[PDB]
Amino acid sequence: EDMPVERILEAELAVEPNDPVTNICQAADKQLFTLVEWAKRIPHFSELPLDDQVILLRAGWNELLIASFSHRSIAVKDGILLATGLHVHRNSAHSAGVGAIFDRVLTELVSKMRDMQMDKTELGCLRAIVLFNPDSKGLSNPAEVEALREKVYASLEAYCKHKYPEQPGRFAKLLLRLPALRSIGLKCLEHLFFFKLIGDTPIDTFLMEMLEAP
Amino acid sequence: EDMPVERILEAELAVEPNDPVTNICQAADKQLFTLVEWAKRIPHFSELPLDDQVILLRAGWNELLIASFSHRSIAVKDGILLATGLHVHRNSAHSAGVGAIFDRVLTELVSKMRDMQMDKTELGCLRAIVLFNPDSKGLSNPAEVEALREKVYASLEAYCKHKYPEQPGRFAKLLLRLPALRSIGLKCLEHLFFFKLIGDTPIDTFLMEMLEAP
Amino acid sequence: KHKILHRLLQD
Amino acid sequence: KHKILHRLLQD
Ligand SMILES: CCC1=C(CCC(C)C)/C(=C/C(C)CCCC(C)CC(=O)O)CCC1
Ligand SMILES: CCC1=C(CCC(C)C)/C(=C/C(C)CCCC(C)CC(=O)O)CCC1
Repeated sequence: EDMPVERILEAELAVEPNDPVTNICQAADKQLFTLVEWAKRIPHFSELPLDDQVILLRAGWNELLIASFSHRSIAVKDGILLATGLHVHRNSAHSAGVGAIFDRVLTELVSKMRDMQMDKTELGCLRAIVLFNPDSKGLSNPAEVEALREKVYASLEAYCKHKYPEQPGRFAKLLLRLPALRSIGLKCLEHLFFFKLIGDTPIDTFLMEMLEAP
Repeated sequence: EDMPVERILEAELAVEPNDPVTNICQAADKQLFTLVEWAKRIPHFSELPLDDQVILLRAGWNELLIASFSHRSIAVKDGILLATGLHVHRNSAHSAGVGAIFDRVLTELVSKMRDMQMDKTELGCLRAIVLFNPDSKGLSNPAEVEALREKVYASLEAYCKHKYPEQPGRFAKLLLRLPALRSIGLKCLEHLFFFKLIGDTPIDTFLMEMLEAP
Repeated sequence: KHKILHRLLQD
Repeated sequence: KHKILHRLLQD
């Protein structure tokens, strides 16, 4: 009841016009600020209590950020395009020791988004569905968050079926990337925790704050 | 093109008519055999090359087994009903040291399946969609597996909309438990690997074989 | 806890 | 590798 795909697309278009791992971390810290402004632009997000806004962003920042640069890298050959305006080629990631996860991002995400020509509007929604995760621990009123999530995927199914009539199974195909994203998101965090432990790899204040407890 | 929800329901009805953790492992080993017979009953699964049948079961056995006993525990108060015919109450799991994951299963899975009265047919399909994971490494023809997955969720959306007209968003609600399942599945395996390392907790041959490489 | 995040959200 | 699983599937 008041979750138009138009406002969602606007949040998306408004936020985005030497050790590959270090460059990746610098970019993630950078994107963390933008993600806050993005969320604020998502209908009804700001009306939730500040504590739930914090929970939702702390719970999904990683998947949210992985979906973005994946879709951003759709035109790239074998690598992702970082927000810092830097490209990380498959081989670069391989010789830095993170080839496995990088390959999972190329195969399970970038490639699939490309094969189905996922559009910016569809992305925005998938990210909005991820933001509104009713399963986040701590939520003061999870049912409310579940309501928002339902309005989002209702508008998405509406956008689909109407924009891609020839494709009756497009709605599901889009939601079915969510298990992959969650999986790749958990693996990426593990790496982030290891890098922190190791002591190498500079980690900026906002990215560091995300690795705090809980 | 030939993936009737009826055959799926039949696979489901055909397979299922002191240390809580040890009892849980005994049950999992038990269910691993049944899961093989279940898969065989899923349309077109058996027509795939033996190597892809192995990959698919090794890749999803955990989520597949977690969905089953979760839905089986829908009527239980605060605990799950194991296939060995044994109940594991929330407190029992808590005093064994695995309360966190157990709580995530009760909240993110059992509870949700109960709130929406998910039926055996709907379960069968969600498990069939999980079985047919095109993202599994090693697949000789992933596109083929992707085809099967699309036929399954097409029949499911058909079953829904037709069996629950009043609920236009039921199809999505069902697929949206998949990210949770994948997440809880990864956490459960970590525990299984730790139990193995520790040396305590008896682990039977079939469950042990699942923890092999890759 | 979560200093930065809170500040960015209030603004 | 995967002895048990293979046997159960062939049968
Ligand atoms: C190499 C593992 C790793 C990743 C995933 C890198 C991915 C490109 C495979 C990380 C993922 C996150 C959460 C950061 C992503 C933010 C970026 C790159 C921002 C952007 O450029 O859009 C950070 C911690 C280390
Ligand atoms: C306690 C963590 C753990 C779990 C999850 C237990 C769950 C009930 C919270 C495990 C999950 C799996 C994959 C086994 C499930 C099989 C069962 C219980 C079979 C059944 O009874 O249906 C096994 C390894 C250890």
